[PDB]
Amino acid sequence: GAMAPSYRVKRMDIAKNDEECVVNAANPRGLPGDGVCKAVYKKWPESFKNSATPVGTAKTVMCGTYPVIHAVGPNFSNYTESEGDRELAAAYREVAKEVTRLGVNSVAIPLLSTGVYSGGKDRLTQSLNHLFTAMDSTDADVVIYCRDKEWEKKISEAIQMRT
Ligand SMILES: CC1=NN(c2ccccc2)C(=O)C1
Ligand SMILES: [Cl-]
Ligand SMILES: [Cl-]
Repeated sequence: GAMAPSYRVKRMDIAKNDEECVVNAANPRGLPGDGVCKAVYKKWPESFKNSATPVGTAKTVMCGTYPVIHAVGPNFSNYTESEGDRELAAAYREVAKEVTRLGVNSVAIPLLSTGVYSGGKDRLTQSLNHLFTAMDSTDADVVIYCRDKEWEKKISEAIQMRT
């Protein structure tokens, strides 16, 4: 574990992370996809060998020795708010089991089911709170990646408000 496990947020491409593993915002089919998934595909394409996995699950594939945890959040265009909420919580719980299993001291993570899978709604608080519920029991350093200046500020405020 990390000596003093922490949460941090950075506004930059998760493909440039400084952590021991990365969480992909994957599609269920293991396709290159869009947004974070496409950035992950360019940096670690070898990790998309047999990465297909159902909604609400995570599947780790090694790129060399670097673990890529493919986490499948729901696309809120297809799910009810209720069922989508359940699957989004579940995907983060599966990320926490994989981070623990791998024995990493740090993990790079995006906010699942924001952007293209958001169903046109602001889900920063919903996705971040499910991330916290899953990762709070882990002792890895968690570095949350985002691309929007206002989301960076709101994620930073949410981390500090619990400290
Ligand atoms: C920046 C981001 N804005 N959003 C977003 C999406 C729909 C409505 C409002 C906000 C994201 O998912 C990431
Ligand atoms: Cl960047
Ligand atoms: Cl963002």
